[PDB]
Amino acid sequence: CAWIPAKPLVQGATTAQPIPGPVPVANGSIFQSAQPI
Amino acid sequence: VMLPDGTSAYTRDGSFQVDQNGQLVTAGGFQVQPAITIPANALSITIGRDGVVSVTQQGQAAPVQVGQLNLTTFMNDTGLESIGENLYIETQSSGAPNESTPGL
Amino acid sequence: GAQSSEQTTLPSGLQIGTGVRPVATERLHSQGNLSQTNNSKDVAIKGQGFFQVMLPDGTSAYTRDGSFQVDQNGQLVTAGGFQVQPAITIPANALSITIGRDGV
Amino acid sequence: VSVTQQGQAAPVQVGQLNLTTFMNDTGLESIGENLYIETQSSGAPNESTPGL
Amino acid sequence: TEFIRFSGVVNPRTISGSNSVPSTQVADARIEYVGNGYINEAQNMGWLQRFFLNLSPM
Amino acid sequence: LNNMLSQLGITVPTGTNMQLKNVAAVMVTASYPPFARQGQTIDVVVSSMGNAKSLRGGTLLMTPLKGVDSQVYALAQGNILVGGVQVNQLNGGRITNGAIIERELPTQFGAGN
Amino acid sequence: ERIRDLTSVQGVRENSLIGYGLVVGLDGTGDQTTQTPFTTQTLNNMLSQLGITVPTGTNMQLKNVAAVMVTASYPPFARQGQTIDVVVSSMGNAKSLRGGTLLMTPLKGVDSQVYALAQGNILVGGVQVNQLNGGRITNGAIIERELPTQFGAGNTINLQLNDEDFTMAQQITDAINRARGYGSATALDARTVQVRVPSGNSSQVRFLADIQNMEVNVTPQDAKVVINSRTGSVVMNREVTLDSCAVAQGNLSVTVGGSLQSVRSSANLNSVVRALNALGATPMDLMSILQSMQSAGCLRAKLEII
Amino acid sequence: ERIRDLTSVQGVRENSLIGYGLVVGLDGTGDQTTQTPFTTQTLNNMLSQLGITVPTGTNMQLKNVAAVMVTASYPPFARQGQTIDVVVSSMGNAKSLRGGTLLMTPLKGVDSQVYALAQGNILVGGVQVNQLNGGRITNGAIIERELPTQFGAGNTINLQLNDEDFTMAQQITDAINRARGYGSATALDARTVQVRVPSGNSSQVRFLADIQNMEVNVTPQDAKVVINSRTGSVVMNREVTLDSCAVAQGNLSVTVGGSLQSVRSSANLNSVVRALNALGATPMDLMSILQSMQSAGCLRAKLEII
Amino acid sequence: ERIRDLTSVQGVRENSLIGYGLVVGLDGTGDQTTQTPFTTQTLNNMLSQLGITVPTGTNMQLKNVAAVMVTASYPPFARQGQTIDVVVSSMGNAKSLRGGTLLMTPLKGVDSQVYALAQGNILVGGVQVNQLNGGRITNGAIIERELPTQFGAGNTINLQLNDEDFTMAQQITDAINRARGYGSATALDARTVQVRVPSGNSSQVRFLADIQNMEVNVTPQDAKVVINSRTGSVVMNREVTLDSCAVAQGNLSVTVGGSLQSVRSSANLNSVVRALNALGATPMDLMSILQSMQSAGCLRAKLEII
Repeated sequence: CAWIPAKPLVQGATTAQPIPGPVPVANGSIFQSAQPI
Repeated sequence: VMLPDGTSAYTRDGSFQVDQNGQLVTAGGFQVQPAITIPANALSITIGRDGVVSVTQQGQAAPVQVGQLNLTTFMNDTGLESIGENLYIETQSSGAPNESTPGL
Repeated sequence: GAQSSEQTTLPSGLQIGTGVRPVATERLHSQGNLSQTNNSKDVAIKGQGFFQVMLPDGTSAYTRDGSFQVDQNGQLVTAGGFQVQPAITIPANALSITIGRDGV
Repeated sequence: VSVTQQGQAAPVQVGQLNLTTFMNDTGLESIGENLYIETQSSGAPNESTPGL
Repeated sequence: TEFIRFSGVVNPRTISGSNSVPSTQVADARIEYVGNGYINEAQNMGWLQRFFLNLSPM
Repeated sequence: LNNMLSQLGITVPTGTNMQLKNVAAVMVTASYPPFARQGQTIDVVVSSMGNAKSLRGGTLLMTPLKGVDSQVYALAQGNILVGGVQVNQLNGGRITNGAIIERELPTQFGAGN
Repeated sequence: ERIRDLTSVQGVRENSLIGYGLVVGLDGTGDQTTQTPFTTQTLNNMLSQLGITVPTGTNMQLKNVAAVMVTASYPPFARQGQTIDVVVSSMGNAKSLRGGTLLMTPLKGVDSQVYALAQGNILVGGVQVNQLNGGRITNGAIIERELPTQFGAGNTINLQLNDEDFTMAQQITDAINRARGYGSATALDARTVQVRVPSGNSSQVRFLADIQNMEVNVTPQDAKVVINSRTGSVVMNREVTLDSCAVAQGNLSVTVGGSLQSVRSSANLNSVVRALNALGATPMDLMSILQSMQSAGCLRAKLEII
Repeated sequence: ERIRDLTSVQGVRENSLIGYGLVVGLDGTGDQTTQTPFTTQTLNNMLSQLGITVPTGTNMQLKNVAAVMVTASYPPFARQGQTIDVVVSSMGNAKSLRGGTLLMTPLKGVDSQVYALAQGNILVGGVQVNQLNGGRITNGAIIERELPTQFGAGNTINLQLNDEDFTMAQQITDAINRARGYGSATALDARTVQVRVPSGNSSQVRFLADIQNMEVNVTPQDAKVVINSRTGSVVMNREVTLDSCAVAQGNLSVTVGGSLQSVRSSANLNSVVRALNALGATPMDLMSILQSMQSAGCLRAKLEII
Repeated sequence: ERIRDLTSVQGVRENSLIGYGLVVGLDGTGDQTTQTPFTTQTLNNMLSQLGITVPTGTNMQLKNVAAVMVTASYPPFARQGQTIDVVVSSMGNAKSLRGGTLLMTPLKGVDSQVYALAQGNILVGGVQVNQLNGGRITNGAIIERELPTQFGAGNTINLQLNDEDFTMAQQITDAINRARGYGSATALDARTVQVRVPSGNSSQVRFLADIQNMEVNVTPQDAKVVINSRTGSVVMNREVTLDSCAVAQGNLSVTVGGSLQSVRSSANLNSVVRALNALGATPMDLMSILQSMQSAGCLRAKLEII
């Protein structure tokens, strides 16, 4: 039957909430790093 | 005809065309006056002998009146100054243009 | 124009002119008259429309000549390896190919 | 003046070829090479687009 | 009546010119085009036919 | 140029002429000095990349200078200075104090004996 | 040498602002809108914002405007009401920006935030022709945002030295300690000097004002030679010394008796210059001679190509 | 130096106003309406507002009008009835705006609010030809809106220094304290001086009037050199000093005996100028010489390209 | 300086009036009706109003009329029967308006209300040719509406200062207080002075008449330099001072010995002018020199591009 429970192959959330980022350091520079990986 | 300078020329030629925007231009991209715009869905065009131009839309069973193509008479055809391109322009020898629908 | 005296106007000034420049060579697109080849690998058109083709460089050209062929790889070509757009591949295992008036 | 590329179906405009008109055409002097140069009797060149 | 509803997330850099963005450029694209009235009712299977489709062998 | 315009807030249609001659794509090279501080400035060298005829009075616009690790270590922006039969190089110029440092390299100086 | 002339404060720093704008007037010579689509689009956007909506399909072939990039230097401790100078550079194919006007362009930082607003009249120079596609506007930009700073907080301030040097840092620290109380300054590296200052913005400002104008002697930096190779320039430091050697270069020979001219050892810049001049050659030949000499030794300095 | 000449008040600030308008007359030389659709559309809008409705399909090929952008400087404490000067710049392809008239253009701020109304006659200059596509109208704009201000409220006023400097701030604070009572001023940073003033608009105005005309000495700012590279200009501060070095530049040689001219150490501007002149070269060569010299040291100043 | 010459009253204010009209006569040289449809339409409207109805389909190719815009300055306290001057500018493609006549054009304000009626004869100037597409009519407009005003009501009147200045406001307030009773005036900001006057139109008029002709000294305003860059004009205030510096500009050299001319410090305008003249250069070069000098300091004034 088509009503039997099934798990789609693309499991998990399909959305990602963007991270706000890091608060700037008041070092007098407009440029702010982003935690290089 | 309206020249790209905006000044008006006058041609006795009908080898007309439709450009990419659909206007009636005349063998060189000179727009006729008053502007006549062919709709993109038009399949056939006819110019009534009185000067009415009407196209055949797709689906619609009626050749809707899209424009009136009118002529211009000068008191003095001979005085026109020819500028080439099969065009003539007004000079005070010809007289002022008198624009009328064909026939009238 | 160019008034000679204060009261005369000198109609029809002297103009010599040159040249017969061919302004254009238009391509009158009328409906060609069909003929029966009794061959399946020729399809003709009635009315507006062109067959779109990816030229070897990727730029899409057009041809009103449905004298198609089938190449080694199953694709549809037009007299020189002109691959139709969008891609359609002909499998070898089919027997008869019919192209209905609705184009499918 | 515009040019057409291999495939691009819109003519990329490449430049404008302007004319220069003088108050006195005849005042110009020749230098050969089919070239005239501006002189005190010709007036300073007035640059213009053609047709205007 | 017909209801056309759209929902999604649009990056504010794919918007081109006259505040237009193709639906293919929108993430989380939820598109609904539903109808009401007897016109919409006529397109429903029917309880018995639906039951047979979901249960009847073959 | 289209990327910069889109970032600034202008989205040019993909299909367009865009035949400009007042700009030139360039590579900017800088020498990250030892013990570089965040607020300090360094000199940069700008070299034409494509077919630009000259960079006589050009302006370099906010180019990020990165190291071999792909990390942004400086930001370079300013006015190019180029020399005005031994003709000078008009496709390569120098900007004095044109780059401002952004990152500081950790060092072991002061540690050990 | 004054401390301000060779050192910079940690908290004091400049920033770069960039923006897009339009220049009107120009007596023609503007961008060719046919080849510069963004100019017409931006003009239409401005007109629509002002209240005029031009139809999408139109000619719009104008020549009195030019799309430009405006660059500004956000100064340290910038205040909201202050003004800064801006540089306007043509973006498309504009012929010139002689008497143009920059119209309300927002100057933003690397964070995409509007930090200034620039508007005014461009000034450009009126065979060495001036640059007519790049101009400067004095006080053309008014600041809008203020960058938070840590100045006045803490008890340590870092003086940063241009062209770092251990001797320079030691001299600066010694001068600061001698002028102020004992232990007032301490060198952290070849480029940083940490100075202890009392807490408080006013006290820190007074201490920095006292320190900046201090007189510190400049010790011998290094034997450095700079060769441009692009502007045909060669510069030698006062510390450059030349070792005895023989050099032979094309078309160069002893005045008198032939090639292979001798170069006497020179300890000072005057002797080095005299020996090199005696080894007569143009700057272009001198660059190659210096490169080969340094490769072979006989040149007690480091040469860099700029 | 007067405080007003090197400092600005926190509350006093200028704003930029922009607007669109039309210029009539011009004896021809106006915009080509065929290539400038917005001109005809705006003229039709004005005619319809006045009471004339031109049919949509018409030639409308006029040459006595030009679409222009009008820019104005909203002054601080602007009053409703006051007038300001405006700058009118051609927008389309107008040939000139010699004797044109600007007609009732609204000048708006960055918030899209009408802040002034501009109307009047354009004045333009009558081989260095003047700009005929840009003119100025004196008192051509009448203000309409007044910006609310905090002036007169609170007890602290911030004086902002152009070209911030710790020594300059300290000098300003010391002068203010000496002139007024003890603790009247305090430097907050290299660019801001907070001054305590009594509450009340009149009292604050009197205090500011007293402070502005004060005489404060200007201490040595910095050794700065400016190279235009676009107008062929080189400027050196009075504080610039030159270190001993040898410079070789193309086609430059000792007067007399060859290249590699010696540059003597110069402590003052006069000595620096004399040494550079002895090292004879045009300004274009001088720019490259200065760049290379600064790169190699021997130049106790910072050089900036403008 | 008189108070009237540097201050304006709050209630006294000018307004702008605009209108559309036609000019007849002109000995030809009128608008080309083929390219100016609105001219023929307006003429037909006028004829129909007068009692003549021209058929819609007609040639109507006239050349003795020109569509014009008429601008007027509604003066403060305008009376119904008074007359004002108007400016008539060609709208279409008219060649000239030499001896034309403006016919009964209504002049309206920004509220679309008819405030005047303009009719009369245009006067235009009869190689520097005069503007023949723009003329002036003296007393050509008669007012029709009167703007309500608050003058005579209340007890406070605001004097507004052109080119606001704290010192100027303080001087004006002090002069007013000295002339009148104690506390007669009080400065509210750098641009506004509130004066207490007795209730009543006559009393307020007498007080304003007394105040306007008062003599007030003008204190040093500011060190300001104005560069046109469009008319080739440079103007310097009497307060401008020059700091010692060296400037090198293209083709400029010491008279005598080369480039890099020295500029001596000048405290007064005479010294500044003499030093700049000694640094011989045309105004175009002087503009660039001043820009670079101000960028490098050495110029104790603010320079603005007009």
